[PDB]
Amino acid sequence: LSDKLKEAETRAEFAERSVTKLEKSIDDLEDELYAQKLKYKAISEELDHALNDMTSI
Amino acid sequence: LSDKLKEAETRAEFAERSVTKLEKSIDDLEDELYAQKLKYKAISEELDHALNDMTSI
Amino acid sequence: DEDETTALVCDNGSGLVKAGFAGDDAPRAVFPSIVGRPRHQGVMVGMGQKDSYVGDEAQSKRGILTLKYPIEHGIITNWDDMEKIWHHTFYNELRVAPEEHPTLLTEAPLNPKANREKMTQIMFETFNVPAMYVAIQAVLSLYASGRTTGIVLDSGDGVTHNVPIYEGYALPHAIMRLDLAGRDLTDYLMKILTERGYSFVTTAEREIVRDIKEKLCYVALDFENEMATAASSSSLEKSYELPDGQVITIGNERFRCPETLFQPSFIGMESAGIHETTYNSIMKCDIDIRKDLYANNVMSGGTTMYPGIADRMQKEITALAPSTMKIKIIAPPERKYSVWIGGSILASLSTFQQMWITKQEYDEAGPSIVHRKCF
Amino acid sequence: DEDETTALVCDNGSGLVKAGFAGDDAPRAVFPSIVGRPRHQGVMVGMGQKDSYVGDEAQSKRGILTLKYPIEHGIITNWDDMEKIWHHTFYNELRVAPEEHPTLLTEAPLNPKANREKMTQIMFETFNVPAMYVAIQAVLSLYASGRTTGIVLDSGDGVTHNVPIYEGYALPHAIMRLDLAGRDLTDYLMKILTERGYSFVTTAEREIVRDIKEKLCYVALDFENEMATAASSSSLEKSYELPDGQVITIGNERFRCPETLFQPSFIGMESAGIHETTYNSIMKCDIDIRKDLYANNVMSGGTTMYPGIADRMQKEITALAPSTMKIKIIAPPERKYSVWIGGSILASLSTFQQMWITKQEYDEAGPSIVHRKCF
Amino acid sequence: DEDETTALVCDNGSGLVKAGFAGDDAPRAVFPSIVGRPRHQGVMVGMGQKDSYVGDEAQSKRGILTLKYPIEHGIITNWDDMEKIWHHTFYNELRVAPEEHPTLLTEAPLNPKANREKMTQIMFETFNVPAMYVAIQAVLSLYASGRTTGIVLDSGDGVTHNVPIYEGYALPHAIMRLDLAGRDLTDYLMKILTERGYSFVTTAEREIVRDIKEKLCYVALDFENEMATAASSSSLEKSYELPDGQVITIGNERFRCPETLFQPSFIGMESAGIHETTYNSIMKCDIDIRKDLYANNVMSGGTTMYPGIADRMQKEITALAPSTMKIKIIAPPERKYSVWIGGSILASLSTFQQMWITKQEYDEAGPSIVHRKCF
Repeated sequence: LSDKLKEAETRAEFAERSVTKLEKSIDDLEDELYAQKLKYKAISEELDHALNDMTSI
Repeated sequence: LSDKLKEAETRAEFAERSVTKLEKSIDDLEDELYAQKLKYKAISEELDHALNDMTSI
Repeated sequence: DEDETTALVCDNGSGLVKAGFAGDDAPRAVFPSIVGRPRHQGVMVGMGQKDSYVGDEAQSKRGILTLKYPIEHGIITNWDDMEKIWHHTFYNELRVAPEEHPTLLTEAPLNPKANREKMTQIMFETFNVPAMYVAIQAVLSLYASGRTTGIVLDSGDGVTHNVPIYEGYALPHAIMRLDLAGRDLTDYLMKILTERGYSFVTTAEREIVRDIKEKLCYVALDFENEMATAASSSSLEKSYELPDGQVITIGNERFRCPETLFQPSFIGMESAGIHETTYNSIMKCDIDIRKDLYANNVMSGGTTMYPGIADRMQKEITALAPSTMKIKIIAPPERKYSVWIGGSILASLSTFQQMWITKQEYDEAGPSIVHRKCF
Repeated sequence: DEDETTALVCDNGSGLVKAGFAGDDAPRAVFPSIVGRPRHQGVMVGMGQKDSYVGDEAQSKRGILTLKYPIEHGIITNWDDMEKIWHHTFYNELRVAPEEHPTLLTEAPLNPKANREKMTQIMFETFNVPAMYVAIQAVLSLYASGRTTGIVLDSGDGVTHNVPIYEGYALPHAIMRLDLAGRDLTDYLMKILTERGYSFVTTAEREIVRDIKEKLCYVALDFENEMATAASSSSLEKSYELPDGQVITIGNERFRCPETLFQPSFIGMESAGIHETTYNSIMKCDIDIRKDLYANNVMSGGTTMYPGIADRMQKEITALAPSTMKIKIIAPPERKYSVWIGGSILASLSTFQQMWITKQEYDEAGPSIVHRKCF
Repeated sequence: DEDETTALVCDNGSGLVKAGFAGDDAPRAVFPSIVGRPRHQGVMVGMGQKDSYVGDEAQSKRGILTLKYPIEHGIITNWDDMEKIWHHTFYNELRVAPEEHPTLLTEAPLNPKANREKMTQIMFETFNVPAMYVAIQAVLSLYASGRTTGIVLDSGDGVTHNVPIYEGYALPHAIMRLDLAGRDLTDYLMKILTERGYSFVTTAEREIVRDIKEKLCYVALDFENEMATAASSSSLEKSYELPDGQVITIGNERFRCPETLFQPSFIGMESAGIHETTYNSIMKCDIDIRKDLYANNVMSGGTTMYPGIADRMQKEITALAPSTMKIKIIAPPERKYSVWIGGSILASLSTFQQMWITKQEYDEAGPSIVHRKCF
């Protein structure tokens, strides 16, 4: 049990670290998805707004 | 140790669910990012394409 | 899956394979004329793995394949790989079987006769097609564009043909068949991208360059001016993203490649360019023909889709041509795929249903019959 | 226990030997690759006492034995000791006589040929196995991991080969063999523990350090940051209890041992590490292969147990790897046991039953036959 | 120490550098293109010890140095290291200051623009050369051989360029750049010597294998028959003495290595070999050119010294070539030193004095000038 605990603790710590890595990667995806949407629909949708004007004339 | 193990194992398995939840969310955010990237790409390219075709007139 | 015995129509070139059924206005599917083969020794067991891959399969698994094109600048030599391309085209895409449909294939007017004979032989002997008809690409190019009179400028992957047709008649003495094509542009671009520090020599690299060309290239109306600025500033550069994440930034190579069409000397070819061949094919025709051909220079095939190409050729032809007379290039959006459309038009004409080689006449005479029955 | 004449599967390294019956998901017996011998004069009589001890016997009575292993940096150097290990493993623990079962043995593709010949000869001549096959360790690692495509970084006890496979095919020109493995990591640790005041040079002592390494060490996601803290604070020391009741505490040495995987210069090797070879094997693969291998870099064998290694490796490869592309390392539970598991998967395939060298072909040709029959 | 202001000739490749004074018949300073650096921690003090070693210094003290090559596959990747090679070559061995000696450097025809301009820049800004020229190796090879026409196979350590010249004119459309060279043949040998039980990966080991290749390897005229006996008997084995007194005995690896020239798949290359590329360099030239290039197939640079290669190539091209036609290989004992000899011939030619870029034109235009002035 001491080893099972160290192992479970390694697993708990692993999961805390894995969660930490994923806390970081979820935030990176939360920020990257955010940034990509924020820049991508905001720019390309803006480019389609610009289409409204670009294709006028 | 049995109690500490139950907590380390419970915390590990739980945290492992946080690992799979963050991981899953990361994959879903990446599928969304991809879809966002794809739409961005498709729009910028559809416009750039159409614009190249329509640069003239 | 068709409810009528409509002719199948397919353009099996050195680049792409275009296919659909007669009566439509577009090929239903288009893919590369490729049969791929593993260039590596297998080590895992129970992996399936084909001896050869076709079309999109060949490109999808290309990481370990060498990719070959059975058609060489307009002629079929590797008929066995083409049998696989046709089988894939018909059964895995159109979901038709030639056995139940007459089939139309096409070639340039000065294409070696071996091409028409081999295409006829395979469709009758391995696919059991009830009938065959090898069409002229120039005929199909003008049908799709809407002309009985004009110059066919079919500048695609294989060969540029340059043929004048007047009132539906060939004027064959004025054909300027030229060994300058989209296929040479891919290899030339690999060499000038090597000059920039990005060497390309393998099949995967060639497919990457073909993609760079198709997405980044243009010719421009004024080459020297476009060259002077592209060679002097980043403002005319465009990046390309490679399959492995590498990024290549391309400057004047973006147009110097395509410019080979007007300056063939870039690839060591003894030629004055596509605008001069167009010009001379008209100048060799009678003066009561020339007035209609100069006003109807008609684009078909790839490379005709490059920005500045219709304006570039019209400018050069106009400069070489006499005044008063009008010079014009017809360059419809149905580009690169217009010969397929012409095939649909021919295949579906009522006046064309007597032009078919049937699978009776074929076996009595053999495949050489195409040389007498089609044109 | 087995109720069928299934193939036997046995992975043999410089560390441990894993064995069991094909069709399972685990070896049923695991023994150290060790044959022990007494180094003392006996005084009492009627004490039993063996001339040699094998596997668990070698470790259980090790207090007065010198312990040696038969495999060095991937090859068998002592066939007699391998015969003892297999005899014990098969007949005493698995309770199986290979005479009635085909046997599957393993090696990476660059392993010197003598190793494959010895594996084949021992099983055919001392065990009378009816059939043999030698499989690629990378092949088996990919089967265990659920892959046909990926790079197998077999960071075991002896040698690391880092072998890339695409669609089940070898890409042998890209195998970047590395002279760094778990046995060298143990030696590093023995020297650094000597600096701390604990000399470990004799067999019992060498076994202790190996055990310390396996239970106390981790890679460290950030070496320098982990060291800045570990070198400054005792709170990062882990206490290991030595067999005699004494203890040793290990601080930054806890990670400096596995750091050799990222710093081979620590043991005098002219290499940057396992992440450098991971990168070079993929770098030399075809440009249209790379994307699938980068998304599927595979850990296999031992040393992958480091709870620091999973993030350490993906960070190190991602840092060298191309943008746009998804970069990922697979670190499956089938670790430290992936070759055996893959062996079971291969050995039990119906598509593999035609891959066996029979004990007919073997005697007609001799053991060199494995060189023509396996891969 | 020279008595005339004669340009230096410096054939600086990915392997070795052959340097000397124009007007002579041989290089005077021959060094490997190596810059070496210590990879160990010093213990003694007052031992001298350089930060870096070059040329022969790099090899003489190599026991503890990691050795790097500043030039890879035909180009300079590390110009600072080339300045170190050049300073030593010029001032210590040739004992000349470039300030009064213009210096001719060499390149392949499709070599990236960046390399030709960087070489120009270093000689003008670091060495203050009064003038510069960068020559085509094919030009130099033809001068040395007494020809204005032929295919130059410059098959050295970096790239095989396969470049045709006719009547002194380049025929660039027919250059077949090939990613197979002497450096790959060395790597292949390291991998198959690993198969024999002698792994070679470190700097000392890499230098040994290159030396083994140069001394023991050959192609002969028939691979399969040579392999049938080499793989069956010790009668075709040759021993090589390793630096520490130990030896390695090599069998069919002796020919399997250079056979990669005829079988590039041995290193994972998508190529039919050097004879296919030689053939295409001839075949892709006009029909009235082909006859003169067939009769003037020119061996140049490294690997041309494998026994049986001049005749092996004549046989392999003859096998692809039309009958009746005479295929001839030019392969004088001045093989591989022919680029240096041509450099001497061209640099000192009165008809070529106006071809030197002076350090006037250089500063007005910058280093890109080499691209417009040399050819």
